[PDB]
Amino acid sequence: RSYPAIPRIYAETTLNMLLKRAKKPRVHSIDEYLKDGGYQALEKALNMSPEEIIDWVDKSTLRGRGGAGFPTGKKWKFAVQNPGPRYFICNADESEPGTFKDRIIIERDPHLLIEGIIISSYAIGANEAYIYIRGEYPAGYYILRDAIEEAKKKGFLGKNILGSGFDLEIYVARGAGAYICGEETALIESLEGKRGHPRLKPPYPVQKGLWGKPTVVNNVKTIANVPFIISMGWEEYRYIGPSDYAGPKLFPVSGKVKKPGVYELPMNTTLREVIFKYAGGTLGNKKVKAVFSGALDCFSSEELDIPMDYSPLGFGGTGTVIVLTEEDDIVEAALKIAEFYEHETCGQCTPCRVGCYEQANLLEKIYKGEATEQDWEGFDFVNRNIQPTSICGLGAVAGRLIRQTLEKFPEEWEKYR
Amino acid sequence: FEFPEELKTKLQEHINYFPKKRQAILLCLHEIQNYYGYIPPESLKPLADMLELPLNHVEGVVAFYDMFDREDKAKYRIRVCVSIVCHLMGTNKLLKALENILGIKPGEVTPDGKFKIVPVQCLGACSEAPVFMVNDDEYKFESEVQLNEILSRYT
Ligand SMILES: Cc1cc2nc3c(=O)[nH]c(=O)nc-3n(C[C@H](O)[C@H](O)[C@H](O)COP(=O)(O)O)c2cc1C
Ligand code: SF4
Ligand code: FES
Ligand SMILES: [Cl-]
Ligand code: NA
Ligand code: NA
Ligand code: NA
Ligand code: NA
Ligand code: NA
Repeated sequence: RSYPAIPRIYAETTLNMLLKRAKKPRVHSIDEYLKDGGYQALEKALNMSPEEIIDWVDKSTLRGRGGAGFPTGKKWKFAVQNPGPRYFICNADESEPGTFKDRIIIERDPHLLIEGIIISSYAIGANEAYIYIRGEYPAGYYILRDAIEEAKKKGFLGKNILGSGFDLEIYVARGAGAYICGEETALIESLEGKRGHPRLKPPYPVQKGLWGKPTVVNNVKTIANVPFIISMGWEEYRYIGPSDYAGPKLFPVSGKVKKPGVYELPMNTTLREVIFKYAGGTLGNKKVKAVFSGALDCFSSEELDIPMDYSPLGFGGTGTVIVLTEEDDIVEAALKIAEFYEHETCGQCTPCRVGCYEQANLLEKIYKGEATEQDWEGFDFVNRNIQPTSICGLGAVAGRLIRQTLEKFPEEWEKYR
Repeated sequence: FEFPEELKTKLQEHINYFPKKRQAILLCLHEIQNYYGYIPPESLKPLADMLELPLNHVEGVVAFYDMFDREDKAKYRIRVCVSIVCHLMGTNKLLKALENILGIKPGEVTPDGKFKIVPVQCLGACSEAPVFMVNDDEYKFESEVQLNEILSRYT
């Protein structure tokens, strides 16, 4: 079974949960999964009522791993309060710069994800589930299709799964190059065969979603926790890591570190610990200048001792850690972030459309040294006016990292003016 | 304009796969580019029909998704990431090696219509930066000698 070639992303874990198998860079098929006790949580769950599963996932304190951190149990409860049919969607668009964690669970432990989807679908009474995977992940698509066929041959999918009365089919859909299709509402739009335009909220997907029906969209990693919760029980799971943010957390570390890769760690872990204790310190032992929290935030070297949690003075985001050392031009890097937002705005909202283009256009001029004084004052203006009238989060944050970079590295910007 | 039957089969298969048939528009478009080495403009009228969809809907979809190309036919698309992480780790070294080897820059096809360099945003492999794909296969760039061996696999 040949799949397309994949770089072997390094992976390390201290909890031995989501990365139990995925820390080795190869496809774990169903036989090997069954030997580690795979699909036994499914069997367990099918002898409990859907309600009981909702309650367990709620009591676990599992929060979403796609960014918002919304309680998964509450989201499921909201959806079941609305009459069916109901749909279950696995968000695998992972297109944010610096994020490569979801792909390793998909390419290495697909049956962990499939097992979670089946349990979760049964909890919300969904008989149709979708995995929406970005189109630049062709290998993960083909691996998922083969794994679904395996689970079906073993009686984990189809009609009347293991004599339970539950029917489930999992459809695998692909993207075609659009970061915005990771926003849950634009994903549903893409799933409907349309352009990936975010819908206005409310309504939220749990009331009106796919074909207007109650729809739960969950991230790959949120779903991958569900088998563990069923297997260990809610009380045991909730004691993992910090109380405020329980469970295994996945940190994608890239840039100027010696051991770039995915790390499974508790969230009480510090930013310095991630870089130095786990990721092998900086490359060449150069001093750290800044950490880019994906394309969302910019932390300086005077903020390395912060908990990697969702707290006041926390790191937040999706815990994405891109390291920049002393020799790296952060206005050259700021331009790179600008250019991301320029290529990814869907265009619906005027300030986002125009502001994302103009931020990148002008910063290029500033970088190349051909910006007039009016180009400078306009850059500043455009940067603080991408947000207005926007109906999704991309507009809200397109100027954010860059604004922090102006506030935290003024000396480096003055060099360009 | 009609598709070869070889190709119509695959498209019917995608269209039967999902519950409603219009959900298969991206898989049909992927399959057409795969087969022709681009999306021919003349291909979109018969696709729209199989999907029971108006032409201008399909036009807006092709235009929205960045993987699809209607300008240039190319056997092997070399997708080169230009986002923050790969920039830091040597996108410019990769593009230079590509220029030395293939004689082309981003957005150009080779004169034999074999390779097109396509600048793309983050490819979700940033730990192995700088990253590039050759159609579905994906790699880290280490050096020009290494790149040259990889490209020599694609005949
Ligand atoms: C522009 C944008 C991109 C997003 N990309 C992703 C993504 O790649 N994956 C993801 O799970 N959530 C992404 N989200 C968040 C989703 O809309 C949604 O909150 C999430 O899929 C819910 O699942 P969760 O409860 O498991 O976190 C994105 C949001 C925005 C505004
Ligand atoms: S804020 Fe930007 S990306 Fe979001 S819907 Fe509006 S135009 Fe599209
Ligand atoms: S920045 Fe190039 S793959 Fe992520
Ligand atoms: Cl959101
Ligand atoms: Na077996
Ligand atoms: Na399948
Ligand atoms: Na994308
Ligand atoms: Na990729
Ligand atoms: Na290497």
